[PDB]
Amino acid sequence: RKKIHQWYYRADDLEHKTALLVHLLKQPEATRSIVFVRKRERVHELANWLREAGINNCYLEGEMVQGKRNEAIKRLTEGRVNVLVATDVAARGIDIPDVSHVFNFDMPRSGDTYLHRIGRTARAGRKGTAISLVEAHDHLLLGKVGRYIEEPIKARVIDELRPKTRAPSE
Amino acid sequence: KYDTSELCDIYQEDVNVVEPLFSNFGGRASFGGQIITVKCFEDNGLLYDLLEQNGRGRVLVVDGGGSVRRALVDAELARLAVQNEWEGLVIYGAVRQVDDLEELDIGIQAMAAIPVGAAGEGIGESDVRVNFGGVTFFSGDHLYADNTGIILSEDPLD
Amino acid sequence: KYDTSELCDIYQEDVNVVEPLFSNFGGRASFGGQIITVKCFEDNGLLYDLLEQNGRGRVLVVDGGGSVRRALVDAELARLAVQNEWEGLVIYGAVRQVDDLEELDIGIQAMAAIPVGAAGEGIGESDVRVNFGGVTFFSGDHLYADNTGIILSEDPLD
Amino acid sequence: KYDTSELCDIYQEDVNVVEPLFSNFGGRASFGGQIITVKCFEDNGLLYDLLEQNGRGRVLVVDGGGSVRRALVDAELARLAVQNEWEGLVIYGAVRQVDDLEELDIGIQAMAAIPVGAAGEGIGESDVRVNFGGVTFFSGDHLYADNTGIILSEDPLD
Repeated sequence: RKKIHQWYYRADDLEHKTALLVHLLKQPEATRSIVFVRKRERVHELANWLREAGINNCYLEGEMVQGKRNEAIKRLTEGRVNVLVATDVAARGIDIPDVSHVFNFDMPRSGDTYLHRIGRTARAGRKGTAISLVEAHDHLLLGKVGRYIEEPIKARVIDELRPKTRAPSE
Repeated sequence: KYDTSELCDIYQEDVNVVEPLFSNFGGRASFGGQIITVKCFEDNGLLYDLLEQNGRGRVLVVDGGGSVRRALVDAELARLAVQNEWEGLVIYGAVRQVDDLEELDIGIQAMAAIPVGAAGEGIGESDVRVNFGGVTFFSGDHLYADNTGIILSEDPLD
Repeated sequence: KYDTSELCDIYQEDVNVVEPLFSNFGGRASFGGQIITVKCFEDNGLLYDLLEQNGRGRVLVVDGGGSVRRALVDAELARLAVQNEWEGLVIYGAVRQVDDLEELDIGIQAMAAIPVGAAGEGIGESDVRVNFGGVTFFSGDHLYADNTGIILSEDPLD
Repeated sequence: KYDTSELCDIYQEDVNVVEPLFSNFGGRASFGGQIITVKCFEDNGLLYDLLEQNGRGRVLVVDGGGSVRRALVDAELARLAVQNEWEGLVIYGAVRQVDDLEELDIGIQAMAAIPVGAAGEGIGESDVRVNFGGVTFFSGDHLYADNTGIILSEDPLD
């Protein structure tokens, strides 16, 4: 069973957490990313948030009539776009190709969900990266998930963007 | 809104009938949809992930291992399902806070009530083949239920 | 108006009490009369035959093998019983379309609910001793039943 | 007044849960209080001596042996329970006159209904430890029950 690079960054603010992604998406490494979210509402915004930063991001949320769901998907497999934002439902029966990055903007309660999200990345061979961004309300959830899966997710820090409050209790 | 007897009368052997192990605990007398399946045991972290999503036209089918030690669904998690328009829930397990569940516009069938909640470690697997009541469920099957029983087919019906 | 618990107090040994295996499914909560017994299994050809006949003052006691894989009574068959004035039905077996049954002016006591109809072949036997729930039934015995339980005597009571 | 699921959330392990063998037959959906225990079998002489005393804030908990052949609580005796302001009754055994019991402002949890009444001789013990449903019971303890289930604790909750 597969194997992928996995990292996480803890965050203070929603605002921080979304600059973290912004920074992380503007990297040459980033190629075809999908970013998951939890709430319905947050798909629309985070998509805005992204352009402004200067990243064409396309947003796909689970009411969309299936035609739109294809017009969204087609832009991404076309270089036009390399960021898709969605929820777990919004992207259920879709295969997208040659993904390289999966992001958990919101953490899932279960490692089952987690595993399906990062299951998106390729298998082309060349080996994708799953990065979680954890707000302090997600900390437990990051641990519960880690234990679900074989092993924990190693922490990282972006030098410039840096957590100005302490790590949560346990 | 659905009649499982009339359906069996029509489809005959194109449906499979679950053994009479369950009863209604929700506010909707009957219901039906595409199934999504879960295998889990006295834990519901994953059921919160699934029911947080939109499920209009969908039923959550849960292999809870038949446990009546621990409630998988309680009012909180039922209000959350209702809010995301989930047709109904079929739980091979126990349910909880029955008086609150009956006043909700969702279909729930389950085996028994027990007041102790499940854990929330997130342990469980989803979209898996599961078995109970003499029927096998898998994601994409269609389930129809009323106060007479539960039936399931591969393809929609009417 | 039948109180099976009152009756037990009065006639004592002279009544036999059936095991707590059943539940009300029909429109009447209490009911009684002079039975006519039936032995069958996952078939109701015979039931259609007898209920096509008049039954004022009569209960149909059906030994269905205890099956809950196949329903012996659906709405049609019960509508049948009601237009022929039958006091009620006791089915050591399954019933069907419970929602429709609660509405019909007949007593129904059975064991469970399963969406599958019985077969219509007619394989069975009527007017014969049946036995179940710890009690023997012959045609011309008298039966009294309500929400609390079922009792049987050879003579009439009141 | 009582929601047993919330209580389990709050008190976690200070609470023992009874197995889901019971159901409500009385008018009160949920009830709770300090408990007196009684041990007997198919005889309720003790229950009469006991329910004559007053019992506001008290709950009677009966190891009836689990027998469902003879009913420990009929309408007569439930009334005498209401008269003396008793919170509710818990019977590991059978009750009677289900239709009368639901109209009565008390709580009643039991296993089944059977129209034969219990003897009255007086044989039994009270204020002894009793065991059923995987919970063990001493007088002086505290029980809270609703439609979902029954829970027990050493010290009073809230």
